[PDB]
Amino acid sequence: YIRLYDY
Amino acid sequence: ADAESLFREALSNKVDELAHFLLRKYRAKELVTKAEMLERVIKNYKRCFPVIFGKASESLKMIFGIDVKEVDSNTYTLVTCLGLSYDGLLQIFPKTGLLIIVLGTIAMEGDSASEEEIWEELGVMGVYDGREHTVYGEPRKLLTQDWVQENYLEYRQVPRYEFLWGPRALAETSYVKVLEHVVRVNARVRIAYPSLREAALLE
Repeated sequence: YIRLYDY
Repeated sequence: ADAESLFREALSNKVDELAHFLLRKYRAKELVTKAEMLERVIKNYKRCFPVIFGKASESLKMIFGIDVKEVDSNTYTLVTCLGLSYDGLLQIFPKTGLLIIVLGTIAMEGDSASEEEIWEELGVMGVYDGREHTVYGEPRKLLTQDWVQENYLEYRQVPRYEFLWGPRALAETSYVKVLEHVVRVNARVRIAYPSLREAALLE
């Protein structure tokens, strides 16, 4: 999970 | 065992089979046409192209920082996001997207971001100091050693540790160009896998 761009 | 249950497993596998195909195309610096991907990847589920391509293009822009640019027709070429020069192939897995993730994390904590704040963003994505992530490699060594000599980052003491953009990072992109890539992707059209009834309706 990347919490920069939620993806 | 269920057919619609085995369907999304086939789509989810064609997403990861097209992505790993385009990476072979970016490493060779060739052009990709819609006819190639249909005939040599998704030969069976061709009419699903708007969704397997859309979910593979999106799985490149954000995982490896590779952009599928249509030359406009139906021809595409593979470049790096924000027009950088580094990918890490010295030709398997590009480390550009992780770089661009680290950059935008400092870009939001101001001029500099603490080493703590950086690891906490990297830990939520499954990348941990002292654990060789398969696609990215050793994080601590790649962050510190690799991106310091490449002049993409700076790593100095407290007056605790912290990261700042480097000379090569400021030369090839900007704080405003990264923070808008974050906004454009946070506001993307989210593709949803089709059901079997939906996928058959489109014929």
